[PDB]
Amino acid sequence: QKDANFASGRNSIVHLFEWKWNDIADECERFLQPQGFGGVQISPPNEYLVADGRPWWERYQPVSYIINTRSGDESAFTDMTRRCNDAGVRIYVDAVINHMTGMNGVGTSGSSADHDGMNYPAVPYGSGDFHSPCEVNNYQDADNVRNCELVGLRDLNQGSDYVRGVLIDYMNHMIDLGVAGFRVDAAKHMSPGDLSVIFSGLKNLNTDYGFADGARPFIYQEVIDLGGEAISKNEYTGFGCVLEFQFGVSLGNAFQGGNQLKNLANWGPEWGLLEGLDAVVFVDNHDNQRTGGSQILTYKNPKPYKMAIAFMLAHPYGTTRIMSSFDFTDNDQGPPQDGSGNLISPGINDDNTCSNGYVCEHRWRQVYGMVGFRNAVEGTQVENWWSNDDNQIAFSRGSQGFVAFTNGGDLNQNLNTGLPAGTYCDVISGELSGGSCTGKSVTVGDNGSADISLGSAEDDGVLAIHVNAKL
Amino acid sequence: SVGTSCIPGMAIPHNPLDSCRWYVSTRTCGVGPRLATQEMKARCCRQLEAIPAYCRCEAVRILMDGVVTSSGQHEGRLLQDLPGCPRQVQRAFAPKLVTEVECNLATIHGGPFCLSL
Ligand SMILES: [Ca+2]
Ligand SMILES: [Cl-]
Repeated sequence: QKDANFASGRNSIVHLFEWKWNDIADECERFLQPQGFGGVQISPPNEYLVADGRPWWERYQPVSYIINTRSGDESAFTDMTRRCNDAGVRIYVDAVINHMTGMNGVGTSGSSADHDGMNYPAVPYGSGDFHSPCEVNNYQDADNVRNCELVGLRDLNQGSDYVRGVLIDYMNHMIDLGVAGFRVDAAKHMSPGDLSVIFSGLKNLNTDYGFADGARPFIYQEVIDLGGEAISKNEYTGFGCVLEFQFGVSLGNAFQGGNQLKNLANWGPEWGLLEGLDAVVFVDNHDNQRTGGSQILTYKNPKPYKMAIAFMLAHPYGTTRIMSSFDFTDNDQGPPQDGSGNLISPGINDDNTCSNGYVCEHRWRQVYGMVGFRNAVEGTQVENWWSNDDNQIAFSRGSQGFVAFTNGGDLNQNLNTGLPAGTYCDVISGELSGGSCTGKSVTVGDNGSADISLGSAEDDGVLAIHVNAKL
Repeated sequence: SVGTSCIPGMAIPHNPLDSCRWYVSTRTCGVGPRLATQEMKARCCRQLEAIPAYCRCEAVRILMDGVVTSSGQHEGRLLQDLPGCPRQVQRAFAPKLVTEVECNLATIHGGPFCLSL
């Protein structure tokens, strides 16, 4: 199923990268709910290998399915799902089911990981539960990609009645605990057929967490397809949504001046994107903010970055995901920790920004502002499209919100916003707070017309107003 | 995630470990360009350092055996036969580039060693 199972009036999933369960439970209540966010994508919660230096990537080397990691134990986990759901925020588990470890060691819960002899006692998995060792090295060969070891990690065999049952048990355990869905890691290295069988054995969502009767777990799958391979994202859309990686590449390239913003008129499938309701979109994720290349926009290039995030949240295409990063200078660098490997919780300081090194993009004004905008314009189509035939475009979402962009030149124009007459607070430059706008305001006449001004030297290159940020 | 980005054009540059070609050749057979072995080691270990730990072993594997990508293009397998230097002896030295004695670089296995190579 391709239904996020959000609570009414909520939108967007936030990847709270490396957060602990206690901290997520708080954020759901103190910030996520009030701002109307739909859900949280957590880091793998199942026992993984303890690696030297405790890098971020250790989470992707499973050791068992015992819920006990640096993010917290099962009690902490259940406390989180209980508290977050009651606040209308859903929890999406990062499911690492394609492999186990790439070496011998111990896991976050003390379990043994015998890579050499393929024994994972805590599951248990033995050598007969894995594919015969070989190396992934040919992307024009789907059997090689799926059946061989990815960077030396023991490749599980989901074609097995045993392994399938183990994986369905793990996932069903997560559902009994109130999770709303799953982010499927390395789906590209697994077979559509096997996944179809596994996903189909998953129980309906646990109604004791505020889920409609008969609700089905949401499934979005990681398949990095930019074309020309024996494997296609289209082979996975029949049983779930697929993470659309072409999105970030095309927007990132456009918003850095690589393309003319006027061409976004036909944004969507016209560009080679999945059909919107099969896609889960994002500007950047935990992997490509590190090694995505020139086309990917990250917090390190905030101006174009925020413009791209605004466009994503203003446009009706697909389910939206927001990256919430921890500051880093090196690609192997793990989250803020102390000498014993304990994680350092982010601190919410005065101006509701975070301390201790977490970037907290989701607490950026321009980000929760547009999450508010996407909630206000819900159920509307893109209307009043305008463009200067170059790097300036604008359009409204029905008659509930307007948005302008400039990636070249100053925008000082009278445009039809299609909004009811009134004074609106730009949610990009400021916000509505106690009868005033802390930033720019816009006065909409009776013709739905308004004089829009957005100079190219401003801190932001986007302006956004909607019917819920009106005086 | 992680291993998923160990592909040329992503966490790994195109034609990775370019300079290590001549480094394994001279170290292994005394065959190579007329420049300081210390120099070549430096260049090679530099290229290797620029690749994050999680893709290091995969980068050497590509240097050794090669890779067929999304374009259908093959990349790597630079460690080919040279007069007086058979490919296989070279190919056997390659995994040693991350060890303490050489570049001493951490990898996905946690330490300065490339299992499964
Ligand atoms: Ca596999
Ligand atoms: Cl992802």
